[PDB]
Amino acid sequence: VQSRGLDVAVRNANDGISIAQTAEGAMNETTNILQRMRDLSLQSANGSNSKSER
Amino acid sequence: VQSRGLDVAVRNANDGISIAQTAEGAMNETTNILQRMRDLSLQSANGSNSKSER
Repeated sequence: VQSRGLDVAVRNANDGISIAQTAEGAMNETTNILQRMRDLSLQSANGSNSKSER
Repeated sequence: VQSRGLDVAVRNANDGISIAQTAEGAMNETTNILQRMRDLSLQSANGSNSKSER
């Protein structure tokens, strides 16, 4: 019983890794988008840009 | 009388071991079925599973 249990337990833990790894991957794109948004924001602050550019 | 009786007694005990042996064999499948139920249950507990899976 203990062994057969550890086997299903291993699979269950593997699913744990899958859910988390899927999320980390998505949050990678999230981080990238935010960084780009930051760049555009600093570009906007420059007094040179006119209202149309902002 | 004693000898003839002991023969009948031996037959009785053999048939007694028969009833017991049959029973033990059946309860063996019981243990196997219960063990699989445990595996399925621990598999359900894993948070990854969704209502459909459970």
